[PDB]
Amino acid sequence: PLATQCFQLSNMFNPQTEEEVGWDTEIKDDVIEECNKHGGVIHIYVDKYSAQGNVYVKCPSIAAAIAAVNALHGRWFAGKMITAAYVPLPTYHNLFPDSMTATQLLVPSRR
Amino acid sequence: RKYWDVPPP
Repeated sequence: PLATQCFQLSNMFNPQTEEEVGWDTEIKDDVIEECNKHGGVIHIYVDKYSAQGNVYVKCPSIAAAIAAVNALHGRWFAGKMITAAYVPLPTYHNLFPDSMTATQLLVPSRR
Repeated sequence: RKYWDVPPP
């Protein structure tokens, strides 16, 4: 697989078993915080519908995405193994057209 | 809150 600025994380949660309000916002913050160890994030989307527990991420550069994918892939998250896979830039932009011009690094909502 | 690196029960 060819490296890009964009990736997908899977197995991060199961939407059917997520009851607490604003759970998806907490996942987003978990991912932002962890990606700040690499090179940060400019776009993130927590898929609240797919059973696979998918999170889409765009980093500010290809180098930042590679560092994040290598460090996130195969980790445990809440007792389950997570997968990280690259998404081609046109596939990602078709899903999320507003990410095309995102440039600002994201900050978690919580403290 | 702790979810990163938490193995199964």
